[PDB]
Amino acid sequence: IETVPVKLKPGMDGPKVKQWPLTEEKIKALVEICTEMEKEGKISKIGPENPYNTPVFAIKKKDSTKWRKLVDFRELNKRTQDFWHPAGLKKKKSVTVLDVGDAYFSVPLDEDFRKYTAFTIPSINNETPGIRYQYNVLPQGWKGSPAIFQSSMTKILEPFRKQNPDIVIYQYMDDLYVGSDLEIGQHRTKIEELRQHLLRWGLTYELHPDKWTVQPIVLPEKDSWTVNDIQKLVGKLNWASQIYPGIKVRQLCKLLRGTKALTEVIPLTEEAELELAENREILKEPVHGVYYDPSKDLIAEIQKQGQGQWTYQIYQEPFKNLKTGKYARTNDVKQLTEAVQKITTESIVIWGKTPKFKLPIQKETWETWWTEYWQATWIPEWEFVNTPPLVKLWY
Amino acid sequence: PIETVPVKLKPGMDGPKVKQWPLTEEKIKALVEICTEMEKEGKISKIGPENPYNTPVFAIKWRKLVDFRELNKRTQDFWEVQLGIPHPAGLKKKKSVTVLDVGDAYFSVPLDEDFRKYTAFTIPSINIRYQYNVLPQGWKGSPAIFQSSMTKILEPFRKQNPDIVIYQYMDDLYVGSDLEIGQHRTKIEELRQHLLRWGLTTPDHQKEPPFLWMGYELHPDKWTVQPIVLPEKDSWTVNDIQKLVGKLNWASQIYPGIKVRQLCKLLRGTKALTEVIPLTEEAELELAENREILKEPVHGVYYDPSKDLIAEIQKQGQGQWTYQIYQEPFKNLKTGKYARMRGAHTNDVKQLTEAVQKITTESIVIWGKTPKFKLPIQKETWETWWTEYWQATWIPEWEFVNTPPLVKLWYQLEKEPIVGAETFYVDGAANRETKLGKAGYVTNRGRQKVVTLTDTTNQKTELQAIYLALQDSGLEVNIVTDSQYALGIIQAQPDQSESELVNQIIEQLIKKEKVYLAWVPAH
Ligand SMILES: CC(C)c1nc(COC(N)=O)n(Cc2ccncc2)c1Sc1cc(Cl)cc(Cl)c1
Repeated sequence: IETVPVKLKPGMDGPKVKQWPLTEEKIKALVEICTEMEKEGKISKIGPENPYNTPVFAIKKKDSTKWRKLVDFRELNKRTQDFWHPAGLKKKKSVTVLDVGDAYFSVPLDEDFRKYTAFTIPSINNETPGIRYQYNVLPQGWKGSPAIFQSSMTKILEPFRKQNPDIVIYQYMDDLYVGSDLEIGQHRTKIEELRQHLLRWGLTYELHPDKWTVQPIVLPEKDSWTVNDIQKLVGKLNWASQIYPGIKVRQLCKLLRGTKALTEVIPLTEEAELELAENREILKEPVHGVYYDPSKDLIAEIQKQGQGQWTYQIYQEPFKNLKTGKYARTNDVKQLTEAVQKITTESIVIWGKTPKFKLPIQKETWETWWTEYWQATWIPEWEFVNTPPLVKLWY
Repeated sequence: PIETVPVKLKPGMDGPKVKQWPLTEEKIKALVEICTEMEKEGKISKIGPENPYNTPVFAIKWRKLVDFRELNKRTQDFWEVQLGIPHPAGLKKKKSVTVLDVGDAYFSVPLDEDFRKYTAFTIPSINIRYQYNVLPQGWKGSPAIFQSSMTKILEPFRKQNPDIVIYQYMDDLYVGSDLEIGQHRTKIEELRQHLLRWGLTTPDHQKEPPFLWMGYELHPDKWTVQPIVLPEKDSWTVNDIQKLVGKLNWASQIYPGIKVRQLCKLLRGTKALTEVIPLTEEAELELAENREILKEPVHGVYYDPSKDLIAEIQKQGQGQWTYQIYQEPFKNLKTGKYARMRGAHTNDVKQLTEAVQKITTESIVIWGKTPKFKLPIQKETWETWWTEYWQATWIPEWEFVNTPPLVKLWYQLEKEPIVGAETFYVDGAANRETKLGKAGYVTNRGRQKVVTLTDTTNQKTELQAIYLALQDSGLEVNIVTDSQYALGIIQAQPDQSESELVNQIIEQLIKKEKVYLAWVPAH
């Protein structure tokens, strides 16, 4: 076969990323998987003249006792020559996703480029050099594998959509998003068939988009208000006034006049009940003028709410959320990890991009356990925050 | 006997051309004699007017020396050799360990034919140009290629014999097994045999233990640290003191007793790197107490994959935590300390949790598994803070150990205002030139108080107001503040801070039975 010539953005060089430590277990699994992949020529041990390196991990997708090898090409992707999103699935009623990484394994990778896909199987306590490899084909998790297979990807999708643009399918890297606004049981059935429409070329639970929303901010409803109650209302409303400047709190603060006990009930005045109600009206809808902007980064913040409860916001301009939601019940970590996935998925669905996460956890903790419950095929960018969410009761 | 490995120069670099250092006759002749034997062995070869570059040569004393630094500045980069430390305590203890010599196997590896041209050197007229055909000595890419080549050779053997451990370091091969001397010996010979078949003749001087290795001393049943010594000086500059503190911190990792506070005070207000500083008496003591602590070398046993890994943590000083990793009571594999301070405001449980994390990562790196922890913290305690803390934490299976001091929650702020408790609306502000530090409060019951200050910020006055509130109230209080600074600080529920007011407040908060703190926007 002939290879598609790839290049690094003119002025770039390969990645030299550190490989986080793994348990013996993950090492053992990794080494099995690799020589077999070697046996098949996908990868072939490499030498020391190759200075590059990309992290690799070992995940075991549940409901099987079989390990899968995940490679972190995030960095590679950031530097592969700039290579050159169907709204409607975010609309469909039930969506499905499939893994088409395999397809790539049948495509020779450009000679001069394999060198950049070098990765290392680590050794416990570094008593062994470390098992080095490189890809000879199209690697899973690399932005360049979809872009190069594109030519043959659509060229294999026609026999289901040339004159069948009823249902919808989107492809994000190794991902296949099949959205069909059809019947529940009559869903699995239309995809289980695409599962057999690509297989003719080699590669041998649902999502509910339309049922999402950038949830509203809600003020409490009460028969009686206390000093504290009002102090909190004003607080939450103040915050909310940066998103919606029409919000007013003069009348309420009037109530906070004097120095009464925190637990004391303060009757609401007519001027105060009116303001609250106008405030309730402003908030009934998501702030105007908030649209997605491709030139911007999608950012997601998560806050732990206790009781296996985790709230999150996706936004590009702080306090201009494009979406909000909650994940719910196991431990903090497993939950935090499942949440990042759920969130990343919707993100890929709505905007076809993964967001940069701000994770409320110590870094070393995450790095050690995230692979424990990771089932996705991609890895989003993430950073770790150490500052308490002062807006954990407002957001 | 092994596929030469392709090599190239950095992006658009040229070979060396540094003129030849005209040497003397006694010198020229010696090299002439050395090149002759290496030539008749392959290692080098004459070249001629052809080749352009030139690396100068030297004849150390009668030993050939090629200054390659200027060709290593123009050669590609190689996959680093020392990937990882490693720690002596991860090493599995075998019954027998043999060490094999490689040595001359140095010139025993071929250099890429298209790179060679660049290894050209010149031998002056006795009264001769060459080039290497083998990993020259002094070439940036030779160690990497050597080890790698060596790895490839062993790969097979390591296969047909997994129960054997082989550590390749420099010019030696440390092979350990758990077989019986009869079997061990035989295997070795096979290895010797295999090694021969690739041109790695193994001499049939026997280096014995302790093996000196990267600051370590390896004995049969244990490992020790090479003695750590500090400089002997009458006059200490700022430079000296900084490097000293440097070494100390580093060494404090295994010598938890080490302190640097008094020696680092010495760095205060220092005008110059050469400025000499009289050592404080509290600094002299500390320097002496460290010299001593460092007289008793750190040591531990080797790894027994047959037993379990147990880690024990202890609350030493302030922010200081010691820990031991053992398999059998007090028979330490490794010991250390953890004392980082991740942020300005914190408390003991978060810190114990961080320490727990560190040891886990280290374990995973050293032994490939996490250990069983014995921690000085009740289940009740860690569980209350866990589900109360804003970050996601991962606790491992652990066993309690009532060995004081115990880690505990010194307090918890109420979640709802306290009914019937006096409500204090506190406040404070000042003068920017210099303080009109008037901090005080007013309560629903009419009690009121204002206190003036000196030399304090604007937020300090907010903190004061809360302190005043706290100190002047019953055991149960409600405090309303407009300070985000104060709120933030306190809401975190730290049990200690580098501040004195924050600290005073904390002890106050600890004394109380109930405390609800509320924030209201600053009008
Ligand atoms: C077979 C190899 C992997 C090995 N395993 C043990 C672990 O020790 C035991 N007991 O096997 N030892 C130490 C040793 C020292 C003296 N006598 C015997 C062994 C060694 S030798 C060694 C030598 C150096 Cl320079 C560096 C390292 Cl990391 C190890």
